[PDB]
Amino acid sequence: SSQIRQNYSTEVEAAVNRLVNLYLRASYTYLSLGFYFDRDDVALEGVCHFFRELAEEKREGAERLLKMQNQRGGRALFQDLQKPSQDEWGTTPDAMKAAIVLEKSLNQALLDLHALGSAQADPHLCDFLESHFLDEEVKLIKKMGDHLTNIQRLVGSQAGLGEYLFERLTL
Amino acid sequence: SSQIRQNYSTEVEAAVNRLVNLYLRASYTYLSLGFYFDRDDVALEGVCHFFRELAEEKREGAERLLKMQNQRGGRALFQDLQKPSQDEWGTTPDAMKAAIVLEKSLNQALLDLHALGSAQADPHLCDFLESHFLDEEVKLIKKMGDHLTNIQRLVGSQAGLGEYLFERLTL
Amino acid sequence: SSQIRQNYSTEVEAAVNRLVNLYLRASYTYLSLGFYFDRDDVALEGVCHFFRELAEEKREGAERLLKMQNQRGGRALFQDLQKPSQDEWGTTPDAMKAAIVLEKSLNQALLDLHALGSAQADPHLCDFLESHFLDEEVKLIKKMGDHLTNIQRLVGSQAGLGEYLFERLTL
Amino acid sequence: SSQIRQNYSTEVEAAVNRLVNLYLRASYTYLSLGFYFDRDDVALEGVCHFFRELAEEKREGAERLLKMQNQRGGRALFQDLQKPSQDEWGTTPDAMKAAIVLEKSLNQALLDLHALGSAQADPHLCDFLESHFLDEEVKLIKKMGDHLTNIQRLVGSQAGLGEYLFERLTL
Amino acid sequence: SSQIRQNYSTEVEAAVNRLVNLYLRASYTYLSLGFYFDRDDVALEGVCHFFRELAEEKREGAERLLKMQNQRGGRALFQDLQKPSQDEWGTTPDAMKAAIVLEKSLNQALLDLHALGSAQADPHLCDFLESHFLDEEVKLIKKMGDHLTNIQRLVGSQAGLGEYLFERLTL
Amino acid sequence: SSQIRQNYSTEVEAAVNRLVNLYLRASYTYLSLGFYFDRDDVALEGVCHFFRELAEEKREGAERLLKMQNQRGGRALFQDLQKPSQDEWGTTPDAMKAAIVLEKSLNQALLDLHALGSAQADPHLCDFLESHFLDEEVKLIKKMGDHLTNIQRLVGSQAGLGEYLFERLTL
Repeated sequence: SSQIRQNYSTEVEAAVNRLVNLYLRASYTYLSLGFYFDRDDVALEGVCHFFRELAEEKREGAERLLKMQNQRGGRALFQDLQKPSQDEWGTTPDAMKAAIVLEKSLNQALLDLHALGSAQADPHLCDFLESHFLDEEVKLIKKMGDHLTNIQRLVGSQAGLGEYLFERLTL
Repeated sequence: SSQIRQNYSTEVEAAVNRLVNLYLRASYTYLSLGFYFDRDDVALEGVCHFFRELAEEKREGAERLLKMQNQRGGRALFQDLQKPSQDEWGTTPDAMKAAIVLEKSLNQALLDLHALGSAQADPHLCDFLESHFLDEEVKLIKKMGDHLTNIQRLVGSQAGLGEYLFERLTL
Repeated sequence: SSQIRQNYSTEVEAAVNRLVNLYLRASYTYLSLGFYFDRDDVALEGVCHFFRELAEEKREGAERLLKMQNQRGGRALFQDLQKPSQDEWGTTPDAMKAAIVLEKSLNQALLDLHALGSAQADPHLCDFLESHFLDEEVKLIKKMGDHLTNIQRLVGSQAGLGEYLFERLTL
Repeated sequence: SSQIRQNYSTEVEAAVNRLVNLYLRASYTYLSLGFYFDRDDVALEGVCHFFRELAEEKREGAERLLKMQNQRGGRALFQDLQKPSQDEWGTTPDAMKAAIVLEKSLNQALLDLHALGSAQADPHLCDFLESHFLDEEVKLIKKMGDHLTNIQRLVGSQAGLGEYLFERLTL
Repeated sequence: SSQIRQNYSTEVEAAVNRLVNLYLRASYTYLSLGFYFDRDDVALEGVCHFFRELAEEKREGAERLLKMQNQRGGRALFQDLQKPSQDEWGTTPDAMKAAIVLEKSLNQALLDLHALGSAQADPHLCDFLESHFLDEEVKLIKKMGDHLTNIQRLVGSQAGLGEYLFERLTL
Repeated sequence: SSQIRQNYSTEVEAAVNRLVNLYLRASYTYLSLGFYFDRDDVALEGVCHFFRELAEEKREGAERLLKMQNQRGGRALFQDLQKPSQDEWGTTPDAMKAAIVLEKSLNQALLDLHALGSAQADPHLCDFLESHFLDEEVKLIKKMGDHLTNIQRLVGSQAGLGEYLFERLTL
């Protein structure tokens, strides 16, 4: 794909492969979060669906990056996908906190790649990230922050009851 | 606009300009209330929307007054709009209380203008206020009183939980 | 909102609050322009509507900035809104000139904020301004320049007649 | 989930987790196959789509297994996902051969799990595999065998031309 | 148009005029490619249409640049349009290669203009190019690379036959 | 294309290539006229659109000639396209006069080609020109003459006002 490649550095090509791995890892983590909340002894369907939807969103992000890698003439390379950091995810506020930490990590990775593209004068890359990822992240993180505030306000009053109310009336 | 002006005193013309300023100040206050409840660390969307809707209603009131000023041949004159009295608005009951205080202030201003128009035998003014403002205020104040009673009943039981329930099930 | 805030400088947060104030001031100015042209002794309905529509557009810009401030985890802070620079706005060309001066001032403010965001490596901010504001301004300024040329061409021939024709056939 | 678990052995629970890992690994492999054929220097869109569709099918299989794990009261546990066995996948017949090897491996895993469930008198497990997986595999393997025969017949005549014809007229 | 011009350098204004010339030259080249493939002794209608469609796309790009030149207050200036580099365009792979060379030249010109706008802190220009041109080019170049790979694979097997198949089944 | 060519002289083939160049030059001129009237300091949208529509009509004429060249078995050959005769086009009557001069030049070229075809007993050529070009030109020139008369009548009364009225009420 040296035939189409233009203004696409090796540094960016590698960073894009790393970012694909991070998005796939995030999707895997959300798959685990979703099925945890689907357990009969956890049983919060709104939370299960929230995280399962996010697994799909992160996979879609990876696929968009891969499509872009090929559009630019870079070579997609896949690495092992490490398993999620936990096997069990605690309460709703525990899970939402872990999700915010995860999204901030992806966001920082996006910002770092943007900074690299800017240094290398790669405006297509910079536009691609801004158009498809940066605002998606900002909106998602705001939503999770809103959720966490509501969950914390609820479980501060009464833990079990608050978790049920949030799952029923928000999610 | 001396060409159309009839039975429209300078006192009423000035009072109408003052009232426009008060309605615009009220709209600004509601804009601030709305965005406060939109913060990720407050996060009560029903409350945000309630106040944002009221910002629009107050602006519309100002515009109606301005249209009327011109219909009567008076000259619209604008003054600085002072910023809202608070930067942060506390809890839902705090905000609803501030809103009731605000509306009673507008209502008193409307009543004072009505009394002026009555003293000056300006029935068009008196009809205009009765038809477009006085009942709107009475209905709004009743609604906010109903809200405050419900919020107080809820937060008296359990603060955080009560605020969430009200935002979800009333607003 | 330290819980969601990431890569969002205090300098940008403050500049966004200042920009909200500028957009609200612009909206207020357009409200005054609109009602001036609605006076029975000015009476150019197309001009009144043109400026009233712009009052709405500027308010919407402010609201978008406020939404963004919260999305990023900054704190919206409101200041007094100074009244418009004039109480009376002269002829159509006078008003259109004042409008172009106003828009160039907002545009420069947008460019200054963009430069700040670029210096601080805040690509979300830069994208936000480019996507929602920069082109809107360029298009609006071009439209007002087209208008001013047409108005000037018309009032150069015959003042009163030219103003009427422009209001009727362009606006 | 000891509260719902009945006739569900630890051996089957573990084997189901292993099978989830195998289906996710297969999905990952198909993702890599799909993006390989999407490269500008490979450029067989029908082949890209064939494998991308299979990535989705394998992920869906994993999700069904996970849903079943929870339905039975077992605990879903995730392991690292090893990267695909190749970074580049050769020609269409090379890729289809690798795909048949992959599917036979999944099929054997399904048969082994079925044999385990049969030995443990777990008819729900046995029915689940028969209803959702065993025939899906048989049909898919038959389709890939049909494909490979056609591809081999074509590239035996003329390699490049044959690959293009197959991608255009079959896929 | 000194009346609307703001933050728009003479360097960018001139570069935009040069870019218009390049897009018009590209459109002219594609017109020639299209009519070459329409000759009764070449006779590849899918190839004719592919290039005629691109002539239209390049002309549209020029028109968008011209519209933008005026929106910014610059002065559109036209230069002679040099004729295409060839009178006859060889085989399908010859033509597709020439097309890729042409598009890479336009792309480099776009990147050079973007770099200029970035150096001059002209974010409207940079956004304009990113939004309307940079990705269009990346997508087009990827498509042409995919085409060239397929054509080369086909004519490597059997020249005449391969050209016919590609025109029929891809274009 | 000696395989299809019949009764098609080298003189006509060359003249057709020259005519294509003239139509493309005319289209380029109209592109320049259109964007001139789109400038913020000229700003006559009806005039801009009138000339932009004519740019399209002339390009379409060129394309029809090229299609015909190939239908007859001649070889399309392209030459440089000289830039338009002016960078700035004055007032509406100035531009309409230049347009009439341009169209009369194309018309004379069409008549000269018709005379050549008649001398060479090429009835297909003669029919082609009569059916697709000669009446189109006569109708267009009549329309431009009608326009010029109206514009001249208007600007004779009052220049600026007259130009605005014509753009608004005719174009």
